[PDB]
Amino acid sequence: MVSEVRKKKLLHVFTVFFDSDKSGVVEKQDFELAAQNIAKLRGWAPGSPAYDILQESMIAIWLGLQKQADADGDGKVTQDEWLALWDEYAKDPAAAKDWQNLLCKSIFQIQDSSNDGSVDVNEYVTVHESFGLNKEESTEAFKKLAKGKDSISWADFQELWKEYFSSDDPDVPGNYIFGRLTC
Ligand SMILES: [Ca+2]
Ligand SMILES: [Ca+2]
Ligand SMILES: [Ca+2]
Repeated sequence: MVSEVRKKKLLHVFTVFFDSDKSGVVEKQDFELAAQNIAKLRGWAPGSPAYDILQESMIAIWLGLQKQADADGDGKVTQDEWLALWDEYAKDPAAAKDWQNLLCKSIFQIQDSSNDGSVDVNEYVTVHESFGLNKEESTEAFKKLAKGKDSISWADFQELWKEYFSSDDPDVPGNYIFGRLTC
């Protein structure tokens, strides 16, 4: 129902971008930590105005994730619960659209700290470094996304997002939106 190419991409997002604390299970505290880690690299003090926008944005991703995938209502999203959602969307892709669109927008919002509506290499790399990825490797992943440009527009980002979550092609540029892939 889900190709190994897409499984690899789904579990990379789960293990790197959702499970910040590496417990193996996704919980609200992972997204509080994610906001803390990004704010620390940006030099945004906790309780600062900029910090609370970032934390709110991160809590909004968590609640959308919890509503979609926490099937047993324990307040946690297992790796099996994440893959189980995507088996559901494989039968009814049309139902994925509202949530995917909100998640796409949230992820772009967290990266675009200048609010100019494009993601530059320092915006992209800084967020990747906060999630524990290699700087040089994220710099290379950015170069594969930006097609020669200094910035990724919102419009380019929505296309790259669709490829990352939908394409069974192991080598489309959208496969780089969450940096160099983990196996
Ligand atoms: Ca966790
Ligand atoms: Ca659960
Ligand atoms: Ca920007």
